[PDB]
Amino acid sequence: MLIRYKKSFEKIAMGLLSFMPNEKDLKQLQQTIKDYETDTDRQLFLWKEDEDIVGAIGVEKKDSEVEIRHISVNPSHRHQGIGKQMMDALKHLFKTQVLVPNELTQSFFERCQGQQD
Ligand SMILES: CC(C)(COP(=O)(O)OP(=O)(O)OC[C@H]1O[C@@H](n2cnc3c(N)ncnc32)[C@H](O)[C@@H]1OP(=O)(O)O)[C@@H](O)C(=O)NCCC(=O)NCCS
Ligand code: NA
Repeated sequence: MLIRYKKSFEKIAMGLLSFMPNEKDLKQLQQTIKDYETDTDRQLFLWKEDEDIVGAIGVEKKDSEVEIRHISVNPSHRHQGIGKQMMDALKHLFKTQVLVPNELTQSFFERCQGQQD
């Protein structure tokens, strides 16, 4: 299930975001979360599997498009389709807009975009 980010989950959200190649230290991560909390165009979501929070997906709303800026799955919960599940849910949630990657999420985005349903 795709849930909205909440401050209760700041620790785990920072845990998951750290697996992104552009997030290399605690200060960078703290700034990213602050940016998600305070910029209205930037929205962070988390993925729940039963109780455990194991995925994070972060976007920027940009008129007709929604740009995926961060995507991460807890290493232990990878290779189970969660990463795609998250993007698919986000496509459903932002159905009025065009979902697009930035340079950092392009490769996994295209991999998923190339699949059959
Ligand atoms: C990308 C990521 C979110 C995928 O999570 P996942 O839950 O394993 O995704 P899915 O199960 O839907 O798909 C897994 C497949 O995606 C592909 N894939 C994984 N990482 C990829 C990447 N960086 N670029 C392109 N394709 C990728 C692989 O083919 C993989 O197949 P395998 O499981 O047989 O090796 C995860 O690897 C991750 O958290 N990476 C660290 C953060 C990151 O680099 N994000 C940017 C992605 S461009
Ligand atoms: Na925000």
